[PDB]
Amino acid sequence: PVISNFCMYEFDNRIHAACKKVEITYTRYADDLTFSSNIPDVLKAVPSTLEVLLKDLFGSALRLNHSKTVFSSKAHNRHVTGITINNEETLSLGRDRKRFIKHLINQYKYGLLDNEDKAYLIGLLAFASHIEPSFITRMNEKYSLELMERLRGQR
Amino acid sequence: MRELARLERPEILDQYIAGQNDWMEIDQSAVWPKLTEMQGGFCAYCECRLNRCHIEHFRPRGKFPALTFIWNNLFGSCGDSRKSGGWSRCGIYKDNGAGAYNADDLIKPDEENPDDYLLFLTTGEVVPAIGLTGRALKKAQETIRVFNLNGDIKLFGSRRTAVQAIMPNVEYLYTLLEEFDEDDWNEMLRDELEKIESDEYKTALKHAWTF
Amino acid sequence: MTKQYERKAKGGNLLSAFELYQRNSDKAPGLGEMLVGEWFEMCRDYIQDGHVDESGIFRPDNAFYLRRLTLKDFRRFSLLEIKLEEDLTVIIGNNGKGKTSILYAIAKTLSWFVANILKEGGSGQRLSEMTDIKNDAEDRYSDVSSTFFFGKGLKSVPIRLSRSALGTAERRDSEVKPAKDLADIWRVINEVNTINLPTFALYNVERSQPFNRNIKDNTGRREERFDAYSQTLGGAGRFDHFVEWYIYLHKRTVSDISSSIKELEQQVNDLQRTVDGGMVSVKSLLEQMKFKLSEAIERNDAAVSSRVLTESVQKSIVEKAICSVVPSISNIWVEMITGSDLVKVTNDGHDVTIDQLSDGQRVFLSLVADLARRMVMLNPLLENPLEGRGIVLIDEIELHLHPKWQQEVILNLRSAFPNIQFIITTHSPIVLSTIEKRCIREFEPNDDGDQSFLDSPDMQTKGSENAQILEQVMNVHSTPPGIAESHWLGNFELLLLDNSGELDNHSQVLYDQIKAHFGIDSIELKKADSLIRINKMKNKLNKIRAEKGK
Amino acid sequence: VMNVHSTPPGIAESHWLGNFELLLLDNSGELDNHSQVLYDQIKAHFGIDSIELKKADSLIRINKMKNKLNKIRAEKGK
RNA sequence: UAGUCGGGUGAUUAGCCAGACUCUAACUUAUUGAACGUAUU
Ligand SMILES: Nc1ncnc2c1ncn2[C@@H]1O[C@H](COP(=O)(O)OP(=O)(O)O)[C@@H](O)[C@H]1O
Repeated sequence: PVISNFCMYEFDNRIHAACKKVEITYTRYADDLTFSSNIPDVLKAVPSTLEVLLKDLFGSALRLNHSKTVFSSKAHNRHVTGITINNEETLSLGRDRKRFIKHLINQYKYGLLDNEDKAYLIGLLAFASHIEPSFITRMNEKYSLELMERLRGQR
Repeated sequence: MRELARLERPEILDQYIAGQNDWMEIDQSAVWPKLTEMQGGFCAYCECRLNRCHIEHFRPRGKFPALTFIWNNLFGSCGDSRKSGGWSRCGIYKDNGAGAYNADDLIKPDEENPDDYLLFLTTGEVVPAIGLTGRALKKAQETIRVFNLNGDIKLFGSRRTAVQAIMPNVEYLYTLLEEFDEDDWNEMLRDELEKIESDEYKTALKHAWTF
Repeated sequence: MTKQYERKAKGGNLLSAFELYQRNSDKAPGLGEMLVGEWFEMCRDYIQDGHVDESGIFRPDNAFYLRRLTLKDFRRFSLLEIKLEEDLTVIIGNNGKGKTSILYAIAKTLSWFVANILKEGGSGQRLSEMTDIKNDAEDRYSDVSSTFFFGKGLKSVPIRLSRSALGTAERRDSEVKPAKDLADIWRVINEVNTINLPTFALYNVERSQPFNRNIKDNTGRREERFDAYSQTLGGAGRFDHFVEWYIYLHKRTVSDISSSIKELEQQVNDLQRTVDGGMVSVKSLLEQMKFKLSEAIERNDAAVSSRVLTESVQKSIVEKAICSVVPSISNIWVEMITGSDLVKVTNDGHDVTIDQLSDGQRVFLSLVADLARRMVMLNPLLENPLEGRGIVLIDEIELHLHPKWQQEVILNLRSAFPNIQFIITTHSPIVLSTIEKRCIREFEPNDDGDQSFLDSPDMQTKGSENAQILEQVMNVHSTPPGIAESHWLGNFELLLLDNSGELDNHSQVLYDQIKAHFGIDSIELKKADSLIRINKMKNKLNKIRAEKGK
Repeated sequence: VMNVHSTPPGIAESHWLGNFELLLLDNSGELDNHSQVLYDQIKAHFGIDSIELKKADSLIRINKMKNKLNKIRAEKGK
């Protein structure tokens, strides 16, 4: 991981410098170049810049995945490295995952959830609390506070 | 083309200085209303309807950088390189398609009336006016060639089919001169003329309606 | 693992459900019965679910179509992207723009699906290392990336075809595994329990070849179901295969006593409607056929019920499709008398054999018949097999078609096959007049291959004038520019406006030339005389106004 | 020459201009609700500056002027 | 109109209800490793 991060330091620096001028923010989770902006029709030229910079730096060793270049807007689904971005411009787990978690908690309510699924639900709830703290409050309201407290356990 | 009347210069242009500041630094949300209130969403050189439009410079900044942040050089033409395409009309073809042209050989709609340089026909093509000799005829020909007014089909065909859609109206108006009184016929012609401004091509219909 | 696959499969994912089904089936029979399991039923319901919409057409729950196509260094394209429509996509442009290349790439991509449906881990077609790679290039390799949609359970099926040029040390590989996985799902589910299979056909320029049924073609028993995938993406439909299959169907229909007593009973109860009125000469050798119907009673009493042949239904469906889509053809059948088997059609009320068709009625009939045969053979569980899903590639759909036929070919094809994704190229404004603007993907006239992500036109082509489509979409004059007679109206405009709007010697000469060439009733002379009338009285009114303006 | 209509007969949207012309001819010329809805859907389908919309506008212009001429003739005398 | 977002109800990954968005335009992915959250500690 650290070698991979260092080998892309110059690429990250040059891409960030180019993107800040055109009001584009750039992040990379070591394989996922994410570019976003509020200016329309500004992200069209980003892939060409990426290709020319990669050819300048790494030659033919590192290449973009052209089948993995996706344009998205508020008209469609928007998720970055697993976190859905809402039309309200806030982080979310996605409606489908939230309904799955709700079903898991409902199954735990009637005692139809086994130990493996219970541990999976506890891990998912911790991840949700990290990502969507308001979802925990909503589940506390919907499924009562005592049920949630017994599900997460006590120290 | 129309004779365009200038107005008070927007204050956002005086904020920046040519040379030190780049054209991309400004926001176009301040110059577009100023262009629109005098052009009414019609192409600075083509009377194109401004559905896909951009800010156009009469003198390109590559060879005339000193004419950057001046409202006199600013114009609203059709097309947009930002939205991509192969536009070959008004400003985009002026900058890219034509090439090797002289700035002073193009009529400016700001100070020069295009009516006495250009004539619009029933067939839909624009030709220099009758009697143009010397620099006027060459200037009109250069304007037509650079702006591709006689050229790309999307303009010639559209203008021709717009003009030919009003020819029955023109015939019916002018064929009843003896029936109507001079004042009544004149006011009816004025009514016909005053509400073709809502139409797309100003002068072609004006040339098909006026003497 | 089993838990994660169960969590994904119960949410609607098809790949996880198939993985669970396979891991159950290959295990001990305690959990594997090859079927009658939750996961197998989930997969087969996902494939087979559908509903009849308000118009009476079966609509599958999970449609199958191609979403995106990317061409990297392929032929003349440095990097191109397309956004294929769900129902109909039209690609237009000048000659040598890459429409045939796009169709060829799509067919090469679909070949892997076809091969892995027919044959486990089968090998499809590959890009040519001699012609397909761009001549200029920078890396001397080409990629063709495709993404397919198969419902919400399978939102993306990425398949990439890659090839490197001759004499290159580094060879690029193809990523065709997801297509193999999807076709494995189709094939395994179909063998366990019959399902409806997709249709993949390519109709390129290699169609319109002369003759039909050249050889006996010992090629694999056209009757069997998986013969519908044989040479399906070759470019030219196997019309000889269709003729052999049609004669097979006719033999099966007329050689069944149950399927012959029905027509015998109806044929007997037709002379009674005729011989009763008169014509005592149409009974001597026709009431003898009543004895045949009586003989059919002793030739029967083994079926009693049913007596609805599947082959007869297939024949009727194919005949109805052929008659509905092709405008000139009214009927089609097989004659056995004169004991070579031959197929006859009815063109404009005249019964003609299959070999005396023209080029344009035979090519279109070949396309329609081949497509109908493949749809019928691959969709046995549908009430209307032509409503099955699939992808069909047609190149130059207006081939050998009169402008009258071009006005209805798209509508007829879309009506006969409503669930097929049609990807079509054309050079005609007449066909475009029947197609929505959103379904057209155009090439910029000044393009050398560096353009990316094609766009739809601006002007709404559906219901528009053909001349307007030529002007704005085809980028072509409605009046030829190389003809001197085309500029005569403009020249008359100039020579009339020159003095005051009045005629003179040269203007009158030009008017006489226009009248003699175009004629009296021509719209050119009408425009010229309307122009003269307008200008003369404009000049009169101008003089009148100038009189009082002094 | 080829006996082919300019617009496709099998497309419903291709008959809207003729229907508008007939529905404006039978009426007094004013844009009633029946003509207004057809004009609105023509504008929505073909576009703001399509040839169909320009032709419809020209028909409106000529019908209005013809009505004005008829009114003038009626006002001239009885 | 689609498609998308997701607040609620729902023995609950389904169905429904309310609301909202629309650059030509998401397709939800990967461990035991790395980091993050959580639990023991
Ligand atoms: N390998 C290649 N490299 C570069 N240009 C190519 C290559 N193969 C074909 N071309 C060019 O690209 C075009 C291909 O034509 P084609 O795809 O059949 O288009 P269409 O169906 O529009 O006429 C032609 O102009 C041909 O010269």
